[PDB]
Amino acid sequence: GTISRPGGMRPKWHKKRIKRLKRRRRRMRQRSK
RNA sequence: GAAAGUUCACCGAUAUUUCUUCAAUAGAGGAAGCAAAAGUCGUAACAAGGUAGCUGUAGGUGAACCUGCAGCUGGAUCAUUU
Repeated sequence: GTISRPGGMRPKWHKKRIKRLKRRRRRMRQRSK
C-alpha cells in the first residue's frame, strides 16, 4: 500500500478499459454514417 | 384641354426553382451512466493483505485483473570498506 482509498478498481486499469471502449465505438460509428 | 387604350424603362408584392445556412422531429437496431442493496461467480485492494504498491505504454484474459519494458516512494530502507 502506498496510496489512499481509491475505490473503483485500480485507476490505471480503469483508464485502459475506457480506451478499448472508445476505440470500439469509433470503429462502429465510422461505417454507420 | 382631356378619358379609355399602346409601347419602353424602373421600383417590386407573390409564386416557382437553385445554392447556402439554422432550428426542430419520427425511428428498426447498437452502446454507456447513475440510483436501488438479503441475487450470482470469484477475492483484486487496505497488515510485507499472504505475487510491496502505484504511474506511462503494448499484448493477453469470464471478471476483479495478469504479463513484458522504463520510472517514482505517496515503502517494508532517512544508516555501515576512512
